[PDB]
Amino acid sequence: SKPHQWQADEEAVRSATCSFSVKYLGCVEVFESRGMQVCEEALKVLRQSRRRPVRGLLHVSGDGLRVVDDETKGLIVDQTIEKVSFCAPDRNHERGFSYICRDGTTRRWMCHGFLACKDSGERLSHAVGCAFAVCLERKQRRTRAAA
Amino acid sequence: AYIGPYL
Repeated sequence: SKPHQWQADEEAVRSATCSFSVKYLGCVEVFESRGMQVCEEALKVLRQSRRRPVRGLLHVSGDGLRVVDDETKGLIVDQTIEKVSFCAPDRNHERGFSYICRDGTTRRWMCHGFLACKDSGERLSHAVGCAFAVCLERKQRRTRAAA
Repeated sequence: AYIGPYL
């Protein structure tokens, strides 16, 4: 909400200690878990399937997204942000997003989906979008040529 | 986007 509270959360992730409400759909099986095109379709799968969405808050602290419901109070995606395959917002066409984890401790290429609670690309998009910032703040990511 | 959908 412009300079005020948004300035706080933007810094929270920097120090690893943020959070935002959301309805984390669930998890699905995939043959990639390392891209963006898989997230766009993965989310769709979370629906067609029986992956009922939770009603809690995503514990984002620039280290590992730990989504937890507000009913059962149980961790769903207990994975590290540095180890996980990272997130990739669908297409910001309706405030939709989706994570991804290369097996690790989730069996196999497990695709994830979570639609922002407030729904306004101003709670999870910029929140988790920075969550990784702390991971590769110096853009350690090796995707381009670099120099 | 930023880091995820790119880096």
